[PDB]
Amino acid sequence: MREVISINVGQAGCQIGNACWELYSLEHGIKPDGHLEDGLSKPKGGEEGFSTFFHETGYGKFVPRAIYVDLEPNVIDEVRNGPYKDLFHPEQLISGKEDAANNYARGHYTVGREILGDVLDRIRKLADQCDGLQGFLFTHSLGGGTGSGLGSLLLEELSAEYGKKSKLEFAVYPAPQVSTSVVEPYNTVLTTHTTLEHADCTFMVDNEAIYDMCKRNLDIPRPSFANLNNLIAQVVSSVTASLRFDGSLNVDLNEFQTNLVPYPRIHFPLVSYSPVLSKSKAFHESNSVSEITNACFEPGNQMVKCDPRDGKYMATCLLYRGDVVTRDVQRAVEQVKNKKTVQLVDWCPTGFKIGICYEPPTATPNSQLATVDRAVCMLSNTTSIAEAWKRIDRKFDLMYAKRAFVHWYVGEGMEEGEFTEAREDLAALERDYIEVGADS
Amino acid sequence: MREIIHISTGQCGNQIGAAFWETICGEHGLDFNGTYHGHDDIQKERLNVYFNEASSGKWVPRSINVDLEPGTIDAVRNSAIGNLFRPDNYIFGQSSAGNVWAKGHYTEGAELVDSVMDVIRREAEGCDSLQGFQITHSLGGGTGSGMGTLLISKIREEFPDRMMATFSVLPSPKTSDTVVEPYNATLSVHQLVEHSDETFCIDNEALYDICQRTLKLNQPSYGDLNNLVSSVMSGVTTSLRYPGQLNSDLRKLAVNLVPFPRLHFFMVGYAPLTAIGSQSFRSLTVPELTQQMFDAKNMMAAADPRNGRYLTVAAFFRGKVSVKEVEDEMHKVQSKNSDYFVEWIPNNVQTAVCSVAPQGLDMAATFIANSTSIQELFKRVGDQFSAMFKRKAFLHWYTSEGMDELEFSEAESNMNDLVSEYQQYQE
Amino acid sequence: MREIIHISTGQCGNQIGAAFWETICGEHGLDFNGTYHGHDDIQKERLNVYFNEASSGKWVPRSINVDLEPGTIDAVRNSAIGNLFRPDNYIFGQSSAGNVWAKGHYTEGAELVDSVMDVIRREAEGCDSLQGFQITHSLGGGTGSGMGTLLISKIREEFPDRMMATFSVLPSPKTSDTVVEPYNATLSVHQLVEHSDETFCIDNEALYDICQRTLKLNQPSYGDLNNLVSSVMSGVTTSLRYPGQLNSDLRKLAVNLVPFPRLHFFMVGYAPLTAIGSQSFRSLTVPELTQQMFDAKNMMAAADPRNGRYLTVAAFFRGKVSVKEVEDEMHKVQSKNSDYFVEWIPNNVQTAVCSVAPQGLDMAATFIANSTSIQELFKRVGDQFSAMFKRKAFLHWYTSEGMDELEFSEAESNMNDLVSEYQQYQE
Repeated sequence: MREVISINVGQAGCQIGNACWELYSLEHGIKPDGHLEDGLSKPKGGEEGFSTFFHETGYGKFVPRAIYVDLEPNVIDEVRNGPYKDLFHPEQLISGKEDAANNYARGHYTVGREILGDVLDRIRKLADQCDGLQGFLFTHSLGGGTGSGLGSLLLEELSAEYGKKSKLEFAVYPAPQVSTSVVEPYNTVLTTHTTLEHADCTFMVDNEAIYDMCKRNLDIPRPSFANLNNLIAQVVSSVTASLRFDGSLNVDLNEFQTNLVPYPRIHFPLVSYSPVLSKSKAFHESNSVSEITNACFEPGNQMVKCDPRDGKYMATCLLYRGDVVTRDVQRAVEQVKNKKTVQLVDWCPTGFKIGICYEPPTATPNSQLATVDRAVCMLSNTTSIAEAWKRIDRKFDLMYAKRAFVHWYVGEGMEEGEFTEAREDLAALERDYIEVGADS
Repeated sequence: MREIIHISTGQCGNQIGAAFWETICGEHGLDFNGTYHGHDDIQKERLNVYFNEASSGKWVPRSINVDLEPGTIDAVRNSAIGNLFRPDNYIFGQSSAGNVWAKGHYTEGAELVDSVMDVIRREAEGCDSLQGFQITHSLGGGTGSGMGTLLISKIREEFPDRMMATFSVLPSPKTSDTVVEPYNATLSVHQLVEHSDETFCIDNEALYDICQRTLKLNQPSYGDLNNLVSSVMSGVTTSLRYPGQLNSDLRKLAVNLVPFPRLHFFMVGYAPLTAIGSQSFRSLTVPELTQQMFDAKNMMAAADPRNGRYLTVAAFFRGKVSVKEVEDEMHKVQSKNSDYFVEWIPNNVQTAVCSVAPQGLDMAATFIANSTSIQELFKRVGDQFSAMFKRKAFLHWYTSEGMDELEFSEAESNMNDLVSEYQQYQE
Repeated sequence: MREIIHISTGQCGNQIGAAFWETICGEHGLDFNGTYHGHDDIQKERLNVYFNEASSGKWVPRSINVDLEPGTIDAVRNSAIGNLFRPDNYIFGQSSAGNVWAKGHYTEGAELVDSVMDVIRREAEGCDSLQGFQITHSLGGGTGSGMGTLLISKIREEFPDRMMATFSVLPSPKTSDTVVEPYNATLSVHQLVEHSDETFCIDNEALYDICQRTLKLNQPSYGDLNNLVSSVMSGVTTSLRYPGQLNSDLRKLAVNLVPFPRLHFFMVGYAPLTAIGSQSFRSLTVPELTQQMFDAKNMMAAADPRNGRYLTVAAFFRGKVSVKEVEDEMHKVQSKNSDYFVEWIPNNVQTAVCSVAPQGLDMAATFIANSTSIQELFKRVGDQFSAMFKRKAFLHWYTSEGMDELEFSEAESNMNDLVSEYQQYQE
């Protein structure tokens, strides 16, 4: 109950991982090659953590404990020819050599599970290497079939092997406006059932919203995927805020599923990060936490193309970094309640989890986010993505009228029954989304 | 799983393959005397796809060129870069296929093709990551249509898990070099549809039109047309051999672009279509390439796109491009061109990103799509048969070897079935 | 126990032995005037196998060449390197054996062979570590088949503990230089099977085929064929005269390759089979040599290997080679070629490693195996007898000296027994 293992699947997941370990090296003072250069704190390991994500080598080196699994060797080569070679163990970089699809056509079938044995053996050896195990971090793209298929397969495998560890999945969802490839909705929904049956906490991120805030908040005319990776890297690394730094009231990973999820039911909270400003707008804004919370409530900063204020209230967590005052945040949340926001349920009935962290918020030099003395990361399991899955499901109905793909899907061994079961599972999930707020 | 073996056959196929070879050796950089010019790493592991390491640091192609006339190889080894070709790659015989289908592969074309199959096998165990098979031939040509289909038959027989890529040149229904050119074309497509997974529609008259429109070419030369088609052929695989946001593979084309293996006909479009004298006056950007993509006079099918409708379209972009430009332009085209897209996908789009810039240019792309305009060409050819071939004039030259009217009736039924498939899927 | 005495007889045998001599003197290095050129030590103690130290630091061969025509030695002492041959080595008479078997050794061939046996004895006490006996002759030739078998008889009589190696050239069943060439061949093998421990199948037509396939030789010359067979002959003993992972000896061939002394017929294969103009385009590696080994057009039996099956195969590798490459390729061939191996060994393999590289090449090997394809040649020769010799035409030339039909019937029974042995051991 000490270490967290992170696995990235797909090119997008690998880029996100690269960005996030670059940050981790940045705040914790590890040079882009490690050992050291030099150690900083007190507390960064020792005392623990680290080790929480970086293995503490006996020689004094710091080694990230991650497994790069992919069937496209280009990403592994790009990782290995850069400064990342000194951070990842050679045996942890599982480079694939078979390319027949990208990738869900064969990824979620017999083609992938003769390699999964080696992956499970390696992760078991890594778990035996460390003392204890707390949870897993997942970073895969639901657009790319590699991420969907391989990540889902690992999900059922590691839910079977332990079944007692927290499962955090940062899945990149396809843009609801347009899809880069047609098969992405299949790659998402044919694994949504496995996610429902084999996940504990899933985080939804949309590239369209990140691009929107880059165009608007960052004033960037041509946003890049690297900027998105860096932004979601801060989002991930602020969660994950009190687990590596001292705080007055630290937040535990189990606490999330104790308070946000009181049922064997919906466990898919939203995330938001704020303030979001450029280096040129830092000379005019010194706002308090109330406006930061208001920015979090904005649809554009929710990483979902929907209105979070049109939904119904659900238990939420507020995490604070830097210089914050409890009276100020209590006043802010009381004002938010006074403004008659999303309809409060009668089961909590009003629960605002407040997290305070001493460390100042940090920003990436590769990104245009200005360093701020206080930041808010808000987690809420709001039912406002229900219309998002409804739009995806309408797309599903219209492209399932002809079924458009069942030729290959049946030819490899599947049949329309699985698609119908996924359809009715999604319908049941939407109905539960409506009912959980309709009961109150 | 990247290596590609380039098979060349036919009179036009040899020229197309040769021009593709010079375009490849110029785009990655390799002098003909065996001098390394890659810069720096990505141009070294990716040349294993087409070349194999010989002794003393020499790179030689893995490509079997076959033709019944041996005069083309003389204009290859002594001409521009073909000196890397090992002498064993020259499989040639005597003297011709007769420019017909009855003698192309039915009786005399099945003799040396056993040795061709043997050398394909030996290259197969000589290869480690065999990915796909590239063939360039002529639909109406006697040699290309003759043993090309039978080579496809063997490559399916020995490789049931490997897809096949065909780039036959479709003769125009208005130009008749010989009276039996459409006859050979249809006798070839009789088995092409039953043995191929995807194909491209190439018309020389469309190339002439685009040369006289944008290039303003004064001398009709097949070399420039070969250069254009070879640039397109390189562009469709730059995504595989150069990583981007979304790498694309031929199997990905089969999964996404192809609706089902029966329907695999594609029209090809290329951009930018600019000539000398206009390079200092245009801004080469993603939107301009897009209006050049959907322009009705830029594809080489060549048919009318705005009188029918598309079933699915794809974009294969190359060079330093931001993710926002391409998606924003795709929103624009889906908003303004929504009528001609099918109402069941409903977003006909497949995107691929390439890192390196095209040779001789800054930004470029290729266009692959499915429309209902190919059935018009099919019915034109069928009407040509129903008009000319009802007199049974010069038809004995094929029935002398044992041809029956059942095969021709079955081919007519096949083209009827293709039209019906093109109407399912209504125009 | 290394010294080898090379016996030469017959018209073709003299040329083969001479060419073997130039190949030997070039592979270890020795000029014809008596100049030391070994580098440095291993090339000095190993030349005692073929040469003996004369006065003033001179090395002379220990080889008895015998032939009834004295014109071949004139084209040896005055031609390329044969000047080291001591004058006593020239045992020649007058004038010919008649190109037949009745006069080869039955009546007139038994006169000077007593002196030959005496000089063999005197060389025997002149030798200290006599190991084996190499003989080169022609199966259908009058001289080689004539006194070759009788020399084998004496060498068995006087050396009951020394094995015998024979490399007779088997005439093809389709080429008939003379009407009685197969007749002499069978009259020789009548005692060859009863007096030899191992033999190699050599066919000149296979050499012509491999020359016209890979060498593209324009002039039919016996010198190049002699060079090839002499390189093979040197390669089969490089393992003995140069240490490796597993040194191989002729007795080791008898123990492992030979299933029993009755069956001792082997087909020979050599690699690499490359010519000038392809040296700068291939990678000479163990796997390529392996596909050249099991290739159906590379052995010189010459028969069809994939229509029958092997009983046991062997590999004799030369040059700087790692242990992993050869064993990995052997796993590959045993996995893909498992059907044609016998199901009772079950791993038909014998490996030998040589240190020094072959002359004129980098890496090379020899192929020795047992298959069921030699019984086809035997039945072809038997059918030729049963067709031509039932007329008793020109048959009196042999019965005039006291030949009986019992010997021919016994030879037919012997070839029937050989076929039955080749079917035990089913095809």
